[PDB]
Amino acid sequence: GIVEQCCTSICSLYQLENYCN
Amino acid sequence: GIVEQCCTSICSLYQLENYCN
Amino acid sequence: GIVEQCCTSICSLYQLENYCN
Amino acid sequence: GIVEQCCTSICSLYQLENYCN
Amino acid sequence: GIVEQCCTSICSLYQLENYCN
Amino acid sequence: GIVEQCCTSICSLYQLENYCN
Amino acid sequence: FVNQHLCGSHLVEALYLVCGERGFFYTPKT
Amino acid sequence: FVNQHLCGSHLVEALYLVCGERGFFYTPKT
Amino acid sequence: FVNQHLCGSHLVEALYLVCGERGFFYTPKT
Amino acid sequence: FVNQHLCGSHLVEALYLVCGERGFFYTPKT
Amino acid sequence: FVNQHLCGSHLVEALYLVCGERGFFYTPKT
Amino acid sequence: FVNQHLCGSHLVEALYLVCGERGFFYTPKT
Ligand SMILES: [Cl-]
Ligand SMILES: [Cl-]
Ligand SMILES: [Zn+2]
Ligand SMILES: [Zn+2]
Repeated sequence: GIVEQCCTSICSLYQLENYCN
Repeated sequence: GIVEQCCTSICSLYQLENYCN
Repeated sequence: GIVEQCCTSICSLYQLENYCN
Repeated sequence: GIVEQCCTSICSLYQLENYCN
Repeated sequence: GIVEQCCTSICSLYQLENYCN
Repeated sequence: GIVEQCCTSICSLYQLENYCN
Repeated sequence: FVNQHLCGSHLVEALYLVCGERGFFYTPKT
Repeated sequence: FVNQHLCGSHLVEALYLVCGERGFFYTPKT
Repeated sequence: FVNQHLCGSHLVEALYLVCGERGFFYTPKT
Repeated sequence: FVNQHLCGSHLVEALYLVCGERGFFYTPKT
Repeated sequence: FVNQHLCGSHLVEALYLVCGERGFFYTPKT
Repeated sequence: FVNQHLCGSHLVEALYLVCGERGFFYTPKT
């Protein structure tokens, strides 16, 4: 998931935004 | 400057990009 | 909420665990 | 010691607590 | 202490070294 | 450059100081 | 352990610390 | 914005900056 | 995304976040 | 609480949160 | 270098920075 | 002062502490 993706590859702020409440 | 824009006042992530090279 | 409990007021690490999933 | 243990393996908050003054 | 020297007042990085072991 | 050097080897605060404005 | 003010990013860093793999929610509106 | 390589608490910082008052949920695997 | 106060080291951490490889300048005197 | 994997300054952050007003000592090898 | 306010976790992060392998004590009660 | 091993945002923190009011520029390769 996002936690792994950002750490083992890369992620965008836009992907991160999906996790805001 | 950035401190006035983002600290004293509030800024968006897009305004922060103003300070990218 | 957490901000009131832990920022405005003070909280313990055990109270922080209140916010774990 | 604790600095190495936390970084090369894992450590608990409880182990960390031992280093408070 | 350090909090008075560096937080309440201001300190240099050299004053911070005062607190190294 | 300094960003890579600090991360892939080591760097000193003195080297870092060169990047202040 | 201790009770302190934990605000902003420090609050969510503490949540990370405390919760870790459990994960957590940070919901300032409450 | 640029792509991010964020591990551990750095991801939680990033979530914090991205989400602001909305807050966020931090959900690792396992 | 959001607008918030970003001060001090948090400001430059946010710049890092936003700018990344582009790099950035932090020039408080302006 | 969950187990921690803390390197560099992250360990010092963790010590800071764990110890509060008591403070702490940070003693790496060598 | 500079003189600034260094408080809380930022203070102990700066100590980490300055001291590193020497290690340090953070003793707010003094 | 001791030598530093600083990656990612930790370098930006270090620059922040070293440069204070002067601020700094953060210029990665590529
Ligand atoms: Cl702060
Ligand atoms: Cl890291
Ligand atoms: Zn802070
Ligand atoms: Zn880190």
